[PDB]
Amino acid sequence: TATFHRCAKDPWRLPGTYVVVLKEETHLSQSERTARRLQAQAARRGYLTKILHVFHGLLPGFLVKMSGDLLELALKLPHVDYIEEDSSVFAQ
Amino acid sequence: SIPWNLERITPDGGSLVEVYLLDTSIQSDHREIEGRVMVTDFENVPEEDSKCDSHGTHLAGVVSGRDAGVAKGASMRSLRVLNCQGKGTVSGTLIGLEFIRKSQLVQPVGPLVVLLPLAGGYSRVLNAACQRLARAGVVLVTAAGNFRDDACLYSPASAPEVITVGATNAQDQPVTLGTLGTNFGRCVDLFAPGEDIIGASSDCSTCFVSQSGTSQAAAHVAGIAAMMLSAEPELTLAELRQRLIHFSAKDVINEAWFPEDQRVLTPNLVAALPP
Repeated sequence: TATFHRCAKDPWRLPGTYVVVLKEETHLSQSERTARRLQAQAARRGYLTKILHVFHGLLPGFLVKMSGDLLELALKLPHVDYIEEDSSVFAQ
Repeated sequence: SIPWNLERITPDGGSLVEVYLLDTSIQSDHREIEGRVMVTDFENVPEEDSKCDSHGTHLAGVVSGRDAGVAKGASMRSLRVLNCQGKGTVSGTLIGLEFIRKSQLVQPVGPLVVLLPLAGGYSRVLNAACQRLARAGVVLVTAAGNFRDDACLYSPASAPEVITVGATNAQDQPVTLGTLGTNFGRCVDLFAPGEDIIGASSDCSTCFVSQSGTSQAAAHVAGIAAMMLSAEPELTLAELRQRLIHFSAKDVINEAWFPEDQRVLTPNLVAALPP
């Protein structure tokens, strides 16, 4: 049931950075374990990753800099609701 | 003689409300906003591809500036989510929204209004974070977008829990901005003055410049919300929305400016302060 989303305005997409959004009521400790688990599984496949931030308070999840090749693996992590590729916002 | 937009919304308030601003850097010692805006340590901006603080300084002035502000008694807190070119990221904005909620839990104050004078494409995650912050009791006001398009295709404009503000000019008509202009459609809650808005210019400590955009229009609604919540602090988000519609000028926009299918969907409302 975990889905992937990316900006429909192709020039505004920022590939290589993803927001992994976990299910409502996933705890900070569970989000940190999920982030460590992605880093371990990606490293076994020869991929370098970086956890940029761990979210809690509004949405549980984390911000990760990694190759999009890892998205099928990341969607199978526990607690995942969806993953969204980062994108630009602009002053109006 | 007063700036047209300040006369348009009038048929030092807002002192009980804190307005958070997620924007570029701000020239906090400009005479128009000195002592009114507290710059947080928050910064989350992408690298670039007197001008760095132009956008945020003007908007801080629209909300609470000494001479040209809407809610002159409101206090503001600023977070830098837009770089020198006015560009940010959805993740940077998410981290900023989380920072506001963390700040509030650590040291609660009165009603909070969050001004988001920015837009990107439709974002499931930015809409969900806005929805969660609004459900947590915080009021969010955002620019409808300056793309002459349906606001439902942009975020945070498309989030239903956010007050989405389009821009009107001195003829009460939708603002044109170059070849584009204000967004419209069913995701817009109301319009507010957003053309030739006089406000603090970061070029010098006493300079003023006029700017146009849905960010200026959203800043007007953030100021009106601050005045409304200060007068009636117990208003829920649904009640605050009812008040904004109630005190708005009705049916003065010529709906022919919108595309044919958007005429029945776009609210014909121009924001104004209660009498």
